[PDB]
Parts: sequence; structure tokens; C-alpha cells
Amino acid sequence: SQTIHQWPATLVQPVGSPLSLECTVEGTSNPNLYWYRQAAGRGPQLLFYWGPFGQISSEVPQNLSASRPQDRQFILSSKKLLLSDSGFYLCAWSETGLGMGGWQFGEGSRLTVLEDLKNVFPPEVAVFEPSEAEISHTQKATLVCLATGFYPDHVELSWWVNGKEVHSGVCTDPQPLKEQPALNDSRYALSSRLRVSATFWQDPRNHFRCQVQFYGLSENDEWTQDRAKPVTQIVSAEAWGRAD
Amino acid sequence: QKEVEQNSGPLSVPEGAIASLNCTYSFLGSQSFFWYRQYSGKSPELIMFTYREGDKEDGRFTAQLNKASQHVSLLIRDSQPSDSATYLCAVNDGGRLTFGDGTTLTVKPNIQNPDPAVYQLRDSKSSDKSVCLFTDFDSQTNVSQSKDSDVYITDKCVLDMRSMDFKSNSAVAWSNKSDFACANAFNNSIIPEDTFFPSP
Repeated sequence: SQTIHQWPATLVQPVGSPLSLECTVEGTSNPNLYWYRQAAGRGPQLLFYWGPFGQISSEVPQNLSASRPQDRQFILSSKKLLLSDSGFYLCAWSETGLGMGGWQFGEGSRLTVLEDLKNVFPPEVAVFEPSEAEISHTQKATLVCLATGFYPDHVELSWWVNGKEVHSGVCTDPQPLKEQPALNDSRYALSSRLRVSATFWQDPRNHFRCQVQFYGLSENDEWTQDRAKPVTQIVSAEAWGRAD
Repeated sequence: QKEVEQNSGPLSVPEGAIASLNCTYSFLGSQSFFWYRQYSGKSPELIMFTYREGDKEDGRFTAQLNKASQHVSLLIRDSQPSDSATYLCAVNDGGRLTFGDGTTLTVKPNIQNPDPAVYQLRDSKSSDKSVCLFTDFDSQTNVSQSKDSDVYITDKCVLDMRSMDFKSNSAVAWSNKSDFACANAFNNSIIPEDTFFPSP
């Protein structure tokens, strides 16, 4: 079969820094390759379209360039990022061979360009134990996890129970909300729920963990503030069941 | 974007109903037509494509194309909560895909045995906040945001893809205020008169 991969998935970089997005496709030869950019609440806009007959480019001036060093590798670059370059970048391909085929996108690249890296904050994470009233009325126990005060707005929250990630009974906000709606550079918050049976919650041997991956600064980014360099990291909170 | 338009407001239907997405394209010589689905935070996924006038049916989805009026539509039958997404129309001309700006669709789950209740959870010692959970209400209930900008409320969440358990609706409200109680957390929302409020 054929697939397509792009990386990095999510980038947080300062203005004036270089950009390099990668994209590879497998299972075909001489594919059409595309780079798109998508704004929130809008459809993907074509940046570059390369193929056997040439390069087609967006009619609107871009601060980006494309390269194809190998048949199945497509790269999106910039020597010097602008604040206006923040966005969601998408790579895609289509079959040039007999018959249709492809028209699939990679996983995308979330790019956040920052004017000032001191605005970056990792999340604080807390888990809240189920209500005894819920347990009585329903025989179910809902735990809640709150990830608060982070910036930029992208984190990945997962729940772990006894060393294994769980998906059943999990409901997580699709996107973070702004703690300060009227303020431009507001920090963010995200919530999730894990619902298990009362009987499972009431065993104190059961260990629950809310885990949040945050993407921020990399090792090479400079930092002189007292607080810990807000680097890409995992922040989590945990709880153990209780008999009561 | 004017070559491909999806001029429609946000759609919403109850689970099991039929939904219909519309799209118009400008070039009559366009060769093929596509529908993608896109969830929050993800890249778009291909649903179907079609190059012939008429209907192309695939499972619960039907792509309809009229090359005279230059309209493309996606018909979704027996809608599922997991069909909740942004739908994108795209048109191929010589290999160049042009996309519309998308249309959102929400499919409300059918809650067979509601039990609207507001509970107070307790922090695991390391926060200072208290959290209130409004859960088990049926989908005809809308959770409004709080007037107090010091109280946060997250209306709807998304059930994990690999979840094998049923889905119930819930809203979370939190604040660090001393006068914050679950008894008033959701006062700006219209909740069922039969909502269970346990008394601590």
C-alpha cells in the first residue's frame, strides 16, 4: 500500500528562526507532491505543487521554499520565520501513474512562531477524585483532570491506569479554552474525564494518572529566567482508589 | 477562497438522522471531486471522491454531482456521534486540488436513560481549586458559559476513538473562589428541573 508521513508534528520557535518541514511518501513512484497551509476555521491553501511537469506555486507571495532531494521526499523551508508564518502545514500526494490514487494528507505540522519566548508556560496538572454522591446515585466514578496555565495551546492528554493507557470511559476537550478571552496572549486550559465503575475506584490498589505532553522550547533555545526553562515536557498528576 | 465554496452555516442533527453537506465549484472542466473529514487538531481524512454525475454510494455516505449546476454534495445517513467533524469539499483540475473552507457538523448522541446530576469532586490535595461536574444529561440540554469570568466551564468533550464504553454528556466547571459552590456553578445554563443535587 501507500502512505505518507510528515514531521515535526508540532513546532514552537522564535521569530527569525529557520524552518524545515519533512514529508515522505511510500509505495509509489513519481508522485505529485503538495504543501498546504491551513488557517483555523478555513480550508487548506495550496503553497506548492510539484510533479513531473514542473513546479506550480501559490499566486500570493510566500516566505517559504520547497525542495525535493529525492523522489519521495518533499521539504518545506524558510531561512527566517515571521510571526505571520504560524499555522498548520500539510503535505499531500497523488498518483501520477495509470488511474487515480492517493490524494492523502500526512499528519500535519503545527507551527507556532513566537515574538517572545518568555511567554511560554508548561501546564500545571491536577486530578480530582470522584464524588461520593456520584458513586451512590450511579455506581460509577468520574475522575477529572485539569491542565491549566500553558502557552502555546497544544498539549496531549492521556490517562493511565495501572501502567496501561486507557481509552474507554475517557472524554477529553477537543481543544483548549483561553483562561483570558479578552486578552490576546492568554494562557490556556484543558479538561478531561475518566469514568470507571465504583467497584474499580474503591480498590486502593488501583493507580490512576493523568499525563500531559507539552511542546515548548528545545535545548538550543536560550533562557535566563529563574523558573525552569519551559521545555517540551510531560507533566502529570495521580490518584489512588479509596475504600470509604 | 472563491473557486470552491461551502457556503453553509454550522449543521447539527440528532444521532440516526440524515445530514447533507453542500459545495459549489467555478470551473466546469473540473475533473474530480472529493470530500474530506477533519477532526479538531488533525489533518483531513479522505471520505470519497467521484468523477461521474449522479450518486456514488459508499456505506453510509453518498456523493452527488451535477456538472451543469456545478454542485457537489455529501449525504450522510444514520449519522453517528463520531461523524462530528469539519467536512471539506475539494476539486481537482489537472492535478491541482482546490479546497472549500469547510462546514461543521455535530451529531448529538441519543441518551437513552438520562440522569442529570451536578457533583462536587475533590482535589487530590495539590491544587486549591474545587471542581463541579454536570453529567448524564440528555443531548437536548445546552450548557452555557458562566457570566463570572473567574469561573471556567468546558461544555462538550470528545469521546476517545478507541473507547469501547458508551458515551454520556458532561460539563466541568471550576474556580478558586471561596463562594464557589456547585449549587450555583451552572446557574447561567438551562438545566432540567429534575437535576439531582446531592446535599453535603
